[PDB]
Amino acid sequence: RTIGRSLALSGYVEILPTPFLPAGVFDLWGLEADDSRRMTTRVLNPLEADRPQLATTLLPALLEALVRNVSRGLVDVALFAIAQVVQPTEQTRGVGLIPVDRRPTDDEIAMLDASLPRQPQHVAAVLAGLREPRGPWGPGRPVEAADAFEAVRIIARASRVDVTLRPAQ
Amino acid sequence: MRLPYSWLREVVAVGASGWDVTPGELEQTLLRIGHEVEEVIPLGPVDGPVTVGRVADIEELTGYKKPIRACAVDIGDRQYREIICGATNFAVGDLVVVALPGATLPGGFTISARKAYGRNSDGMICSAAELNLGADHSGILVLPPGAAEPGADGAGVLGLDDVVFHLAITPDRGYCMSVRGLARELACAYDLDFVDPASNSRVPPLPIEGPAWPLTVQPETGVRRFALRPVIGIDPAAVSPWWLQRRLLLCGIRATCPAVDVTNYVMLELGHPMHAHDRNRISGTLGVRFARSGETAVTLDGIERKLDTADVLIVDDAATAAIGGVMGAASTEVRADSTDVLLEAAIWDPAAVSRTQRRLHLPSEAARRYERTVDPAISVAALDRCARLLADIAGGEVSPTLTDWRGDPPCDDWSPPPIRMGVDVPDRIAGVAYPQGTTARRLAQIGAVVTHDGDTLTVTPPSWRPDLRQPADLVEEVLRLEGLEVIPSVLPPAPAGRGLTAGQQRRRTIGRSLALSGYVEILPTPFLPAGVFDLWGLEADDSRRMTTRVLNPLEADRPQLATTLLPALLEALVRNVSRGLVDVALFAIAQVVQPTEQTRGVGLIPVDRRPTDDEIAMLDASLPRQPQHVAAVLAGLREPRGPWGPGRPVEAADAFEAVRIIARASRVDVTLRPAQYLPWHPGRCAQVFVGESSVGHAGQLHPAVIERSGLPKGTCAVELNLDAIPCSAPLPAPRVSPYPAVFQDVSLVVAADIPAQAVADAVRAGAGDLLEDIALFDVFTGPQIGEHRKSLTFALRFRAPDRTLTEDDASAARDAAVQSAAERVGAVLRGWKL
Amino acid sequence: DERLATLRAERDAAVLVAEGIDVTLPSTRVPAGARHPIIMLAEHVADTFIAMGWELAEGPEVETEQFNFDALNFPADHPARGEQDTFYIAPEDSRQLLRTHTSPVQIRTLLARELPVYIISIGRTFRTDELDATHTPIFHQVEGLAVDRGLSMAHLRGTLDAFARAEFGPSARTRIRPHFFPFTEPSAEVDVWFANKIGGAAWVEWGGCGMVHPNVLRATGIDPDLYSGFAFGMGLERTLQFRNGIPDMRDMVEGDVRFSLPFGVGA
Amino acid sequence: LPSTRVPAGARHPIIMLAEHVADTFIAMGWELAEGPEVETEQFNFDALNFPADHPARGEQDTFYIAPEDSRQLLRTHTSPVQIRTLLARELPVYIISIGRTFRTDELDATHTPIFHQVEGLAVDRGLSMAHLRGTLDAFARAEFGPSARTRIRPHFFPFTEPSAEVDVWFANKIGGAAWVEWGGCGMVHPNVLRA
Repeated sequence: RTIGRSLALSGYVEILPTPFLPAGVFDLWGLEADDSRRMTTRVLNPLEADRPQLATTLLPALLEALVRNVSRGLVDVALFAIAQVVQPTEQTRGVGLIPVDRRPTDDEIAMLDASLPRQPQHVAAVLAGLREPRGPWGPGRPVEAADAFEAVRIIARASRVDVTLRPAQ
Repeated sequence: MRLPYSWLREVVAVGASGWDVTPGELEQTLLRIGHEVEEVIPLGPVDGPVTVGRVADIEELTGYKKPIRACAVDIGDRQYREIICGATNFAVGDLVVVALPGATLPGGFTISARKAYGRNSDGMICSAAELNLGADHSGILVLPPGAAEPGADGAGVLGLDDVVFHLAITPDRGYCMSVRGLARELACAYDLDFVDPASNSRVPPLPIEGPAWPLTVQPETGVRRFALRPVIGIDPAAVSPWWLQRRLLLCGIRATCPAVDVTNYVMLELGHPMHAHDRNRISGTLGVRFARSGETAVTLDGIERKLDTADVLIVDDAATAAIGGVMGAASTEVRADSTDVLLEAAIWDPAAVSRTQRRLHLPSEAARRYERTVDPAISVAALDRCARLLADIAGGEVSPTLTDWRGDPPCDDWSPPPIRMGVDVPDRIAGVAYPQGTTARRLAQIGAVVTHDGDTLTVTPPSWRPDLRQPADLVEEVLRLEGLEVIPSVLPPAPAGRGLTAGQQRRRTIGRSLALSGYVEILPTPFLPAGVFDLWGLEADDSRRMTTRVLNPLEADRPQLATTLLPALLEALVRNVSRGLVDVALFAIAQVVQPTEQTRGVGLIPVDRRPTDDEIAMLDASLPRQPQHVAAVLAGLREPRGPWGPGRPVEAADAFEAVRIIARASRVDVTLRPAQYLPWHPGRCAQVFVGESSVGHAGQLHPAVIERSGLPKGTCAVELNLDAIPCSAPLPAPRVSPYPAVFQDVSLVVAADIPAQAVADAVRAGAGDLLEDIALFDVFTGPQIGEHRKSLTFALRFRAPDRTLTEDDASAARDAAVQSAAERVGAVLRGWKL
Repeated sequence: DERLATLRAERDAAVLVAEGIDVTLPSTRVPAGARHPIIMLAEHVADTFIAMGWELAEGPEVETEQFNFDALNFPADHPARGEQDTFYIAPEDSRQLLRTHTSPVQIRTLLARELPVYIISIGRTFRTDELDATHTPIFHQVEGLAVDRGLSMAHLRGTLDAFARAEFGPSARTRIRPHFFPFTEPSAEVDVWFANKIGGAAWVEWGGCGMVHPNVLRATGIDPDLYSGFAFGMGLERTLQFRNGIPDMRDMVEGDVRFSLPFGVGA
Repeated sequence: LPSTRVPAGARHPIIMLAEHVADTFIAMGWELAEGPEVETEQFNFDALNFPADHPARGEQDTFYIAPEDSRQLLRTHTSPVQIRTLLARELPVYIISIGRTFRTDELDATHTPIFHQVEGLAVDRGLSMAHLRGTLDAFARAEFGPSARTRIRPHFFPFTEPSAEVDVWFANKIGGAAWVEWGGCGMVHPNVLRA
């Protein structure tokens, strides 16, 4: 809740991300073939045959909504989302049926839990166009990478933790 | 109240002999049943040569600052040591207490033979402080003649294995302001038999053959008993035995002479204050009466009191003897030459004494007990106890005369009314099933008369317990004696709550919203600064000046309550600035106090019924208006310095943006209109309307207010009356058209005096639904458009709900909007673009 | 000197008008954003049940078939378990799916905690409906479950009516009409009396409910002869549509900034 | 590089403590009530069973509104808000009142004349001290940790009978878990109910 208030006040508009990735998004990003994000849990009956993989990252859905606002003339946008991703640890292994006339054992639960992919909560955000709009005060400030670092510091302040930023490729 | 464990133990021991307990245990039993032990002082320990000495010779040492004494002291076995001492409260022949070389005093002090002031000193003479026996007063401890021979072991004679419990008794428990009361409490806790130290077996009644002194009593004074007995022919040079001077000292009371000491002693033993009058200094009849307007008495301490017509007095034909229940007077005070004593044993009216003692600032040992009600049934027993003891010490005789006024008509039974309670009501309230008969045994232990009647107890409490008046009172007795620790921890079924209210949510959201934008909340003081409104230059009839005033502030110059929150906000701003925090933005959310008339108070409403709806509305209307306000100040920078650039100093626009933040948080729309209003700057002050109601102001502060107030240049401020911002709960349903949009930029020229929002509204009005968004870009002045005009460039975004807007369709809407601004604010088209 | 400071005054006072400013200028250089309206609906629902002593539970969206169906008393060949109604995780017969309701979270909760259990589970669920103005394949649902001694349908209605009053007004009530759910027995559908508008107070289908099925209790080691229970579930996009009058669900999910901003910040 | 061009502010810590207390009791089914700080003597004292000449009612312990004997004061506890609440609502009543109160203590490192207090009041059929301890222990656990408990020791308040003082077991630190005096409590006095 506090991450949501804190981002919203700073100008971000929450979207509800789709979990179904775009087609070939990672080929668009140029991710290496062994890039962990490519290891996706796949849906077996999507409503779009070209979009059957579940999101291992929230930027695809965020970027999709950003494209929509931009194509409708809303070029100065900052979106954010707070939702789980689906990162699987092996090939889809399913556990067989457990009798329903008794409750499952603590072990049968841990095995059921271990059979499902990792599903951590993520927060994510995108920005484009202006970050400060035009006005009598001056021409405005286009979005810059510094604004995405400041998004980090907003979430960190909201989470009451301290972060460090280190260069990275 | 201080008292020492030995005495407390002695009195419990009468009825449970061999009783004894560690101090730690006692402390814990006292807390467990209701008595706060502020402090436990075991009498500081001594080791080695600390013995009684007799002063045999004093030599006044001249030439120094103080008067100094080189004293020969008989220390036993015909051994005489010289000792240096600075005090003066002792003479040749007095038993003192000496710490000789090799001794160790409390606090880790070793005594050694030390040369001082020109002579050798083999130790020193002690004060009761230095022994950790009693309070430090000036000079050393002197023992009554015959307390001990020289050489006697100090630790034994002083009784330093004693411990002094220092208790903070609660006002409902006055009866525990004595060894009598606490003894009974301890006997109740430990299920011991109790001998009452005021019972006849322990104080046999003295004879009663005639009145001891003439006495008139005006009964509307509140006196419930007034007894006198005389003791004649007492040695005025007699002093009190060591045991009695000691227990006074441990209890906090300095001894003076047997007449006074005996009353203070019996006050501590039984809780009934006493006083001693020099009978030969009484002129004629003793009178109890109210004081008259402007009357005066000088009390024992020789200080003149200005009396009040509600102060009960004791007078005689000559003058005043006693401010009853508070302090005797000089006129009948016992003095050095007093041979014949008349002893006062009275019961005053609790509320009377409380009133009087608070007014005169005389919280005497007598007053504090009478405030909390003294057991009226024991006055003669305390008077008799106190008379025998005086004769016994100072060697007079106790006349068999006795006066004993007990009201008109006389009261012969001091027991309170009986209280009537179900046998298991204590069990309910505690949530515990106590073993059968518990409730009856405990009410018997405190001294009540318990009679059974099926499932319904009839309980007559005893005379020293005027606090036991309903079953709730009886419950607390049972529950505290069994222990509160035995009560379980059961969560109750609480019903479906509705949670927070809209206004409660709105204050939270205003707080989050401002805090995120950089504001730091303060807790505003409600007490205004001195003359703040004279600083602001508010007209004399300025409503803010009409302040509810506090009658006893902690700062005599700051007694008015805030009708506005800016004073406290500005005060905190000054504090941050004076500590080097020049770039600040503070805010507060708190009520103000705006009164509607002169302070009118409503009189008392009976508490045995609930007040009427009308009595509530009258009570509510009697109080000032107290609306919730939100307010904020800003100074210095608003954006700080960094690699991005030099920063942006606070400007009035930032205070308007504070308004828009609170409004967004409140989910209402506001309009800002120019206004002149102090303490704001006249050219930079906006009034805030929700719809057509004023909700407050915002802008930069007046430069002259800033200057007189020692505020930072450019300070901005904002105050809104939250009670004036209505509830809103929108259920929006936004029309989100996907069709493409047309972007056009139009420039309008208008008179400089026209507000930008007027031109925007006119453009919106003329353009209609197609206009999706309008936003002000530029504001340009120059000669070629006219010295008093200005050019507003607006950015317009048109979008249709069902079609791809043509670009003629758009310019239709543009032309329509331009025409509307022409008709409403006289705009002239400068030009347009895309 | 009678008039040295009287024009020295009006000198100073027209300096103050020389530095006047157009107080109506825009001041917002950090435009406000918006938490999404569904999340704020979920927020307001959550607080409504917290305020009644309930707690919220969360869980995975990709979820074992053990907990989505079998523990919730769906037969082994129930229609919902085909590739028509439910998203399934490859490969075929891997007993893994996108959950079609948040009830498994309540099973997980009944396994983990001591009874009594009063739990809300509010989260994203998944059915295979095509996205049109009144259906979304990715929707957010609010489900309750209360298990305790002596619970009855009357308590179900009590909670339902309390819930309705907080989300709709003190004028709001619920009615229940028998229906069928594998999770519950008896089972009803909950219509709500939305007085405040709709253009004219009428009943509206809100969600479903029922007493929790004995078999759900055995599948979680709870004696049905000692404890009973009730449950309910209302879909959030459904509730937003019909309360606010939002003709087109696509607006809720397409992430247009114009849909969200008018709802405000959500702070 | 630093990126924060809009420095973060702060809600005051007392308000956030009040916030966290409020939510703790909301989560248990309670509600919050508010009321005036300048308040009739009817509701501060007489309705709360303070005798007509009680020490607290002198210019020593309580701020009074001019002029003398105008039966108006700065409230010295939030209990009147609960009286007002008991007048206005139907029973049962489970109410928290959290607000600014006023006593005449000089401002030093352990006293403030303007302080913020949290008071509860629960009136219902069959309530007992055991329910008082239940609520107290729940309250303590939320503000201090699951390791926290309360103990009650008899005392005296005019508002309550019996009356106790509440110490809390603050395990999480203090440099070494020890009991600490937290507040007071008690069963509400019959006379407050008649009034």
